[PDB]
Amino acid sequence: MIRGIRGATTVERDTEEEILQKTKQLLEKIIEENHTKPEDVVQMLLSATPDLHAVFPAKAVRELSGWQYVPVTCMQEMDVTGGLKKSIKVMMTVQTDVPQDQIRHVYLEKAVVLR
Amino acid sequence: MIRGIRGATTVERDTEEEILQKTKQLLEKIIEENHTKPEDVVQMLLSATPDLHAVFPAKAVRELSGWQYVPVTCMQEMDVTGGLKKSIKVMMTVQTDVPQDQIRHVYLEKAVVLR
Amino acid sequence: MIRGIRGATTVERDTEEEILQKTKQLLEKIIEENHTKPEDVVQMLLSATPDLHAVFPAKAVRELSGWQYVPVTCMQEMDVTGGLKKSIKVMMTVQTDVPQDQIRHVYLEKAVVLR
Repeated sequence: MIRGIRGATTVERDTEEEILQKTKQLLEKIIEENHTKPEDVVQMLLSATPDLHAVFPAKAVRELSGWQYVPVTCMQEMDVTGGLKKSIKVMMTVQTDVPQDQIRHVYLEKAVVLR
Repeated sequence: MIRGIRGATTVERDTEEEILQKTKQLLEKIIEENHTKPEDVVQMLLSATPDLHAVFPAKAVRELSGWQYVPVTCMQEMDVTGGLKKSIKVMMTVQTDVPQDQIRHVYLEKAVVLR
Repeated sequence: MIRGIRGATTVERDTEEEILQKTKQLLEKIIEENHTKPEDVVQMLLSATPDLHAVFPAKAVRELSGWQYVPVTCMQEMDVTGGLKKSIKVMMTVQTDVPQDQIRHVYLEKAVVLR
C-alpha cells in the first residue's frame, strides 16, 4: 500500500540558510521516525506560505544520502488570514505496510500548534 | 491500484461558515459516490482560488467519521484570469479496484461548469 | 509500485497559444520517454509560476488520445526571488515496474537549467 506522511515547521527569517537548515531537519526527522528508504518514496510535495521567497525548500534534499532520484516539487500554500506564518510543509508519498494510524507525522518549531 | 478522485465546488462569500459547509458537503458527496473508506485514502490535497482567506478548507475533515489519520494539506490554485472564482477543489488519492473510467468525480455549485 | 514523473518547461509570453503548445509538447515528451499509458496514470498535478494567467495548462490534456479520465489539477508554484520565471511543471503519478533511477524526467526550453 501507499501512504502519505505529513510534516511541518517554521522559520524565523526569510533567508536561504535557515530555510534549508530547518527543512533538512524536518526531513531527517520524518525519515528517522518512519524508517524511510528513498526507493520507497513515490514523490514529495513541499509547500511554503506566501511570505517565504529566499530559496526553494527542495534544495535541502541534495544534502540527504541517496535521495537524488526522488521527484520533488514546490507549491505555494493557501494564504489564510491568521494562519501559521513563515511555514514549510511536506507531503511525502511512500510505500509502506505501516497502518494509517501508526504513521509518524512530524510537526516541529512553531508548527507544533498543528499537532 | 491507486486512483485520484477529483472534486470541485464554489462558495458565495469568503466566510468560515460557508467554506466549511460546502467543503464538508463536497467531501461527503465524494465518499458517497465512490464508497470511500478512510483507511483506503493515501492522502488528500485541497486547493482554493486566491480569493478565499477565511479558513483552511481542511478544518472540515474534522466533522467526518474516522478521518483523523488521513494526511491533508492545502495549496493555492493557479490564478487564471477569467477562471472560476471562489472555488475549492479536492484531489483525493485512494486505493481501489474501480476502473479509471468508472471513478465518480464530483462537481457541485457553480463548479458544475467544469464537468 | 507507484512512481512520480517530473517535467518542466518555460514559455516566452503569457498567451493561451504558447502555454498550451509547450505544455502539450512537455506531456507528449514525458509519455514518449516513459511509455506511459493513460490507465496507468494515478493523477497529475500541473503548476505554473505566479507570472502566467492566460489559461489553465491542463486544457492541453484534451488534445491527447485517451486521457479524458485522468484526474488533473492546477496549483501555483512557490514564488522564489531569482527562480525560473514563466515556468510550467508537471508531477505525474504513475504505476510502473521501472526503477526510480531509470524514470525519465523531462526538462525542456529554459527549464533545462533544472536538469
